[PDB]
Amino acid sequence: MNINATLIGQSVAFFIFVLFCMKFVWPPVIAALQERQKKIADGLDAANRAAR
Amino acid sequence: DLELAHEKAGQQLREAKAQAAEIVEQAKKRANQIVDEARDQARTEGERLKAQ
Repeated sequence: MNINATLIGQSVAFFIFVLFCMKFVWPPVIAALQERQKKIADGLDAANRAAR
Repeated sequence: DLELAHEKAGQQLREAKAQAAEIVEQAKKRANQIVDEARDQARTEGERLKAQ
């Protein structure tokens, strides 16, 4: 079955969830992800400085 | 590990600077002995030339 209805409704609803994720969800998770990498990088570098 | 490395590094450098000063003091004892022996030798040599 195919009847054209609710096309504009779903189109607008998608942008709302995309911009919400972009502002609220995405930045804090990447910051927390980078901190572990930075802490481990500092730890491995500090171990090399100790030998040096 | 970094703190332990700095403690061991600093402690052994104390030993090296203490040992370096001790080496130089023994050289000063030797230096004083060789000029003392020369000053007494010169005293006996001048006595020999005057008797001659």
